[PDB]
Amino acid sequence: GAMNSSNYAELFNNDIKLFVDDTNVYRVTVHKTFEGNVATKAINGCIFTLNPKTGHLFLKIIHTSVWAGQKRLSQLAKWKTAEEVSALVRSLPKEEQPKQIIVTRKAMLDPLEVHMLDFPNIAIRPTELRLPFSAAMSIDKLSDVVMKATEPQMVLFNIYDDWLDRISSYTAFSRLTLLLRALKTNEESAKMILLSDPTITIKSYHLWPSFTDEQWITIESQMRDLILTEYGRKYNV
Amino acid sequence: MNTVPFTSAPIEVTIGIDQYSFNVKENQPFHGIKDIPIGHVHVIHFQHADNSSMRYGYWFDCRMGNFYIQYDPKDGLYKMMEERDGAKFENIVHNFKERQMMVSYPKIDEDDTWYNLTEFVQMDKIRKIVRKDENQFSYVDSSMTTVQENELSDPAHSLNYTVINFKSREAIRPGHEMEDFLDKSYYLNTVMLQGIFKNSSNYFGELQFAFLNAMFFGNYGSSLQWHAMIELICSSATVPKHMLDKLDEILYYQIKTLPEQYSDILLNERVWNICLYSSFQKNSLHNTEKIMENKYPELL
Ligand SMILES: COc1ccccc1C(N)=O
Ligand SMILES: COc1ccccc1C(N)=O
Repeated sequence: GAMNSSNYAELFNNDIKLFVDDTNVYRVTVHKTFEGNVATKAINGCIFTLNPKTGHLFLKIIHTSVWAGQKRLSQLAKWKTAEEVSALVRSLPKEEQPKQIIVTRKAMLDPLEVHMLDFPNIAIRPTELRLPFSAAMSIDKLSDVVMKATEPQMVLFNIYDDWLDRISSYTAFSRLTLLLRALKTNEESAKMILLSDPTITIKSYHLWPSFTDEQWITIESQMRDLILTEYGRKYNV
Repeated sequence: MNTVPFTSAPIEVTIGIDQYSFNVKENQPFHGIKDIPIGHVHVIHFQHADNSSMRYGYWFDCRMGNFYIQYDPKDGLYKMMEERDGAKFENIVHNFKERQMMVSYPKIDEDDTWYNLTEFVQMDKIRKIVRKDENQFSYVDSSMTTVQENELSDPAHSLNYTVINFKSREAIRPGHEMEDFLDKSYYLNTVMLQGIFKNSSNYFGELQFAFLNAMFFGNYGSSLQWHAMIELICSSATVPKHMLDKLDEILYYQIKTLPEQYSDILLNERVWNICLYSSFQKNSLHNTEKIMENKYPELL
């Protein structure tokens, strides 16, 4: 059933599972036409499919050509997402296929369940957690590969860099969701935090800066301040 | 006109015959029902005065044999039986009519209600849903489970309705997932009508039988079957025009006949609001939408 604060450690057990977030699959820029009407222009999108235990991120880039000539794009995007996740599962060896897929939005349940009828043993689950995966496009290297794609493409990342060498997957996921929550609440501030000190760099094969354990504690504290702050500037407290 | 005689009425019981019903007191001199119209299936049904639990009854067609009711004090119910000796039966019935010991099937001449509720229902198809092949009539009660209910526990006592599952490999063609889920015409027309039911008359027959078992016995499994058959048609963009017109008439008479006070349990709010107001056929059921809106505006 649904995933929530009570069964949170289940994410880091040894049953293969994936989160699927579809919030960046269909993206549009709304603009005025010469006649003074409004139109949309689609831009490249991505499916965010993440193993929370290992950090493996299957980033399926959604090129705008997939929308050409199609109607009801908002509804098509959920079935396109489900088709691509299904194709991903089918491409994995049996022993790498997930036992559970957790969708971040309840509207993905039926599209994914229907595309996975062939996999009766894979549980499709919602969640009550408000996960900040929409902010994935605030990670510069992920945004860059999506916007440069000229065709459909799958790119594989580890969203934890090398963190699992030093911390558990529970702690790595907590760090990831704090970073992403901050980027979602105030992208400018969050990004200022992560890069202010020019001596801390991002390795070519990484997404985030190479912080020492001590510097991550500083960083993490500065993100909780930001999130609390913005919650002030928002609600006035 | 045919007759279903009763050996006796040893226990107080409300007896239904199709959409009619009457009370019989314990050991009252009741010996059955006469003037039953030939040409239709019928249902004779029972609710004991001491235990409203278990409504039960028998589907039958008098063209198929001579049937009577006899109370069984061991199993505690009124049982339908067949009399093979035609002259014995005629002689029994004639004696009971001469002594005026039978109620008359009370059909008003203007009234087509029973025809309109059973137009496509045939005994041969009832007997495939209700498997008990040594009898020409079929027993149904409030508690019997459907085959689909048994998949989600006695198989001999099940209602074998056609399995309707919208998220099933039968319903959804590989590669047409979105198309087939959002527009069920493939499942309705190819899988169910051409493949399983063969024609729409057989589809409507099962739909009508499911409704009648829901209404007369409060059979929950039959209610699901009825709502599912309706929803499969309303959720199909492509339906023969004659089928939509006939469905409108079928449902109209079902909604007309439904007890006003059972609407809360016998009508599924989601299915009806979807069918009448969101589905492909939202504008194709004029008679049904008008009676629903005037009789059950709360549900909507
Ligand atoms: C801009 O994307 C949309 C537009 C309208 C409705 C939904 C969506 C979406 N991505 O789900
Ligand atoms: C006929 O539909 C059913 C059959 C058995 C159990 C459940 C259902 C249903 N409506 O979900």
